[PDB]
Amino acid sequence: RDLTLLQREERLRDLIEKQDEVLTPVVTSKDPFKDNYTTFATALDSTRHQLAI
Amino acid sequence: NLVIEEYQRKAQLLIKQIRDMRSEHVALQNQQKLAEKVDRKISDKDENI
Repeated sequence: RDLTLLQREERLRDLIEKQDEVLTPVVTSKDPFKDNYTTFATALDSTRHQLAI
Repeated sequence: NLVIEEYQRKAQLLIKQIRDMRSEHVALQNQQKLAEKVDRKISDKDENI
């Protein structure tokens, strides 16, 4: 039991650390990308509020 | 006959099973002493989940 449960929490921490390294950079880039991109989106949509004639 | 023979049948079965388990225990008790060197990050686990 205990040697099989240890081998499960072993592989759980391995599968976590292999994500944590890669999630942390993405999270540190989050909202300074979001708010630039939303400012860009609303400004870009204003170019389509304009029917051709 | 049935008492003298069946006492030998039931005993020889247990004389194997307890010798088999007496070696499997010793394999497990050495595999355990490989993991005891690695895991020092238990309290980290549920935070990092």
